[PDB]
Amino acid sequence: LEYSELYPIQNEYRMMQSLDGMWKFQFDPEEIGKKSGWENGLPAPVSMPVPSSFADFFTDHKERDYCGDFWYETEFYLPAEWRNKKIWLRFGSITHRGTVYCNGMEITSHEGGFLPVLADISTVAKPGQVNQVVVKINNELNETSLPCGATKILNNGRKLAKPYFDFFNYSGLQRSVWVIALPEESVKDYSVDYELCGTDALVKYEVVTTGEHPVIVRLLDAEGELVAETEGKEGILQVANARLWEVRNAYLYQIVILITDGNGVLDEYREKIGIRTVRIEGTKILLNDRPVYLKGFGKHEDFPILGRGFHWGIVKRDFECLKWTNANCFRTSHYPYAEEWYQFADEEGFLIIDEVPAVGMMALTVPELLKSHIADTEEMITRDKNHPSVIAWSLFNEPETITDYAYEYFKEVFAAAETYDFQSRPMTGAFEKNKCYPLCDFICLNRYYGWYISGGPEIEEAEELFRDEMDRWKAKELNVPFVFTEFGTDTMAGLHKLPSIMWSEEYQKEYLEMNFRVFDSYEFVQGELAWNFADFQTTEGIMRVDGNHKGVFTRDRQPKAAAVVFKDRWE
Amino acid sequence: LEYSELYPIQNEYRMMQSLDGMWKFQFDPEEIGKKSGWENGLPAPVSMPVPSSFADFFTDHKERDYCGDFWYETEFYLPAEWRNKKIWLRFGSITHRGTVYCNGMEITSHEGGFLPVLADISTVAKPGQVNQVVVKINNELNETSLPCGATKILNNGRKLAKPYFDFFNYSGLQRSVWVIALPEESVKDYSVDYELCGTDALVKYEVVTTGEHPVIVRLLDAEGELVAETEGKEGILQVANARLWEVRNAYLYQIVILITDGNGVLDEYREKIGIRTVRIEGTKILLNDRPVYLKGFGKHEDFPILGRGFHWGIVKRDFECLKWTNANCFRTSHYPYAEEWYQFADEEGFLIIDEVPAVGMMLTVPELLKSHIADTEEMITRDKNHPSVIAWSLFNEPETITDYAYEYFKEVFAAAETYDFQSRPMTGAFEKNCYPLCDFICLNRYYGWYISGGPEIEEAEELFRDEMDRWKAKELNVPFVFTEFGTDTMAGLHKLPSIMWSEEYQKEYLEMNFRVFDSYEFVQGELAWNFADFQTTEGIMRVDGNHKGVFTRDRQPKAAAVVFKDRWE
Ligand SMILES: CCCN1C[C@@H](O)[C@H](O)[C@@H](C(=O)O)C1
Ligand SMILES: CCCN1C[C@@H](O)[C@H](O)[C@@H](C(=O)O)C1
Repeated sequence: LEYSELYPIQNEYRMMQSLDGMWKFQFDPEEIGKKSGWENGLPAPVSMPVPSSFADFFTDHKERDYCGDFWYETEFYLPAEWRNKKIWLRFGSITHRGTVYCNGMEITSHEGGFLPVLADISTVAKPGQVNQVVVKINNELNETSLPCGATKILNNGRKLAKPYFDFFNYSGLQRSVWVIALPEESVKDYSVDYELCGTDALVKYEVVTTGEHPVIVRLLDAEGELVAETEGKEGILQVANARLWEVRNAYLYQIVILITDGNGVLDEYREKIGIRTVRIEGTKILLNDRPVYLKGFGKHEDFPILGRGFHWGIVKRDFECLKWTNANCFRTSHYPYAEEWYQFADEEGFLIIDEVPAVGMMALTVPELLKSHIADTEEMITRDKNHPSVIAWSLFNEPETITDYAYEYFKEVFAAAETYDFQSRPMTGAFEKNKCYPLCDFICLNRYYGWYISGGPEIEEAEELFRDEMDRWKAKELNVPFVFTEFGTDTMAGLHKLPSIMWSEEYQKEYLEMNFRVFDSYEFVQGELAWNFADFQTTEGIMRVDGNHKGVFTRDRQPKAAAVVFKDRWE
Repeated sequence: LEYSELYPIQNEYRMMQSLDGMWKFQFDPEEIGKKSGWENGLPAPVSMPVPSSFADFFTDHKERDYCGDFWYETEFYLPAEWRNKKIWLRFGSITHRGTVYCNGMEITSHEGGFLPVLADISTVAKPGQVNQVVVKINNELNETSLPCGATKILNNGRKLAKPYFDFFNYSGLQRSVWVIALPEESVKDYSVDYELCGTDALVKYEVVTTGEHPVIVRLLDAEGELVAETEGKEGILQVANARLWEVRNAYLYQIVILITDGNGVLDEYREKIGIRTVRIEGTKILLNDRPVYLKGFGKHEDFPILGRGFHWGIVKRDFECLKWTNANCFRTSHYPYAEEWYQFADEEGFLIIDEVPAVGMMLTVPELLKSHIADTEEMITRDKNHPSVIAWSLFNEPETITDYAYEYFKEVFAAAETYDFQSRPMTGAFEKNCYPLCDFICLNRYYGWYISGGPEIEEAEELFRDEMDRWKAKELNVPFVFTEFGTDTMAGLHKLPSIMWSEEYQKEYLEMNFRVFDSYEFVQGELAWNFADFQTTEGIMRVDGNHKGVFTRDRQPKAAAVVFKDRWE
């Protein structure tokens, strides 16, 4: 990467200033912004909160459903003391694609709406003055970037997003934005990998910097005491009596990476990490050499009004709910989340399956798609690899028919993931009903026996069909763990029926009980992540009653009857 | 005030750094934090978002309902270049009361949970180093601070808040927190007042600084062009062909206040202001010399999960909803809101009735008065320069009214008059039975809900007309604004014929109220209760809070929202 994915910090060497707040915003349905000089300032903006998705603020359909180009602008004063630093705009994300301008100058563009965008404004920044950032953003969907979809043009020219995925096409500046200053020679990347040695541990590392000066790496315990120190851009930290990061029982060391010259420190990067190993051994997922059974949910970045807008309050409520259910794991369905989610998982001892935005999807275009898929994979892994919480990468969704073309496609994605993950941790994706599972270290299944297949009065048949499929998997004797990454029923809070019906709270309970009976019948099942943690927004349609109601919690984070079912089982 | 209420800005002279994010947090049920060195760091904290109310994150009743002492902590790196400046921690609020520590040192304390707290850390700040802030907060309710209530002790020793008000006792660090650096001589306060002169306008101003150096004041238009400039801490800016700030049609100038030192600048403060006058003339409210009829709502700072936690997204959605209803006004029931609400009202041309936390209640009194006056002074000093703020809501008329009560309110109004450079309208909630104190009268009435609801609604209407006929016969020659009227309404509860709690009844109730309002010339505004369903204390009369919202808590319209939209268009 031509930039650093490292989360921004503030210290003697690195500075940061939040750009979150009310930005100026203007829709650009006629695509006239650039030819009208909007990069120098929007002519008739309204205010738009950042971070937030723009859609749900408005009261008119055409604003909510806006698809096309739209622009953000803000101004910020840069401290004079930032002069002679490398100064960057850092967007948690720009959804889905955009071009960043600063002081009227084009800086960089990015496609991929769920990972950081870094724009080097060193050459155009004006320290000691008000500076301007303008971003042209586009939220259309296509088949060459993730997540895929189409863009319908209504007869009047108005665009409408047509997702190939079951979540609303929220977009905008959905994550925090910073302007930051780094030293001219800085830590750009690092990777850690762990080995357990009796009561001790080794932290193997590599550091990439933007210069050639010596690097010193220190490890501090949770109290800030030095436990290990070594020199070099590659090395091993030896940790005596290591306190391992454990499931739902986190312990976090702090890695401190210093660049030094003859006269002292040039840069210092500091991040909390957790010493833990994850391995697949036969049908077991091993965390620190012990089997762990995954319990939890697929989530979304989704909340009333804010859309996918990041807020620590959503993190806090969601984790309290997760802990209350006795969960230990979530999947970042269906895109990498804001970094803060992983930071918090690290503190709470949650396990994360980190997912690139290619999983949740349902002539020439494929090579470009592969490039985008690989780029998202590289960015996700580079960003997230050092979180102890991240124990697996979810990389793909198996096509109903597997051409040699398709297998070659996925092989490239997995090869790229392997290259970028210093830890070579487990890799997975979503599998069809029964030549790609060789790519995976464990298999994820999304199944809806009792919902989309033989729901309701046919639930007994659904169970039989489910067992038939699982018996086929059993007979395949793949000797890998299977994790259910989706199973659920749309459930309207307050809809009660005796006997139960599809959509009722009681049916959700009964469906889950049936699924559990099946899961528990097969030794190789090693995890269950229900779909979904919470009701979430989708495109409108005859099959979506104000979004997707397969949440175990409501969108405002309150438990339906079935939430207690998980709580009891997972305790 | 021993500190500035001015909203923080960043420029060559003033620096700011946000402390928003995840703080450390710990409950202190045994009240042992200050006895146990917690001002130097919390011993077993959890993470707590700031800004937010803490209550609704948790999954256990005792955490949600926690009442007593609880603590926040964070660390922040202070740039070395802030050295020897006046360095302050600025909290949007600390609810309800608290003591701020920095680097282990007690800095300041504040009582009143809805206005900024400024803590001067100049002498304890560590530039070029990591610094620590710890806040001991308490959310108990009593009768000597606002809003009032009691604190019940369960046999357990566990405290429970018992409000004398109909909103949940949300608390914590509910607004943004900054650390800022100011020049040693700085602009501490300023005030503007307006006069219209044909096509021109006068901006009368006063500036308070912390020194004796000369002051220059400039006014820029919406494009940053200079339209006026004067010298002195007190002066008049003459604005040719002034573009007035108009209802639902804002225009904002920028005032620029410089402290100079020979040929150089010591400080610069800038803020957007709007040139507008508000005056009461007989029973009319005049905005820029034209009658305006207030249309809108009482609101709350209230949203799912966040509680009263500030977020611009809530502001944006709420204003879009307000505009969709064709509203022009809201009241900050029942406490001053985050400053950002007023900034946005200024941009959107909304009129605000700014309310101190005394209005919403349903030996100690001298202490209560001190608190009431302090909140009044802080609110007015903070909010006076917003063009949106057109009135202060200061009191709730007591049932009985004694000579002491009159003296009490006289002191409150006197303080308000002293602090409001514009002397804009002051009001409060009047009973059915202190008129000279007020510029106009607010009525909160529930004829058709609490009185003669449902099958008795026709009796309710007669009772309402009887009261209004009594007000009419008094010929007070002041405007009357209804600041509350509404019915609890469960979204999705439909009934034909309507019943209390149904969406249809909310419509019919509103229609009856409008018929009454429209029968009296002196009625000059209607602010419905409430904009949105909001959280209250649990009880047999509150079905997950208060459902008198025209919108649901998640900001979607009930049937009655359209009634307002059509009427106000
Ligand atoms: C094979 C199932 C795919 N799954 C994707 C997920 O994003 C959807 O929300 C979910 C559903 O609820 O239908 C189906
Ligand atoms: C005189 C004010 C009474 N009013 C106060 C308000 O806070 C309450 O929510 C409301 C109500 O709905 O009962 C009554």
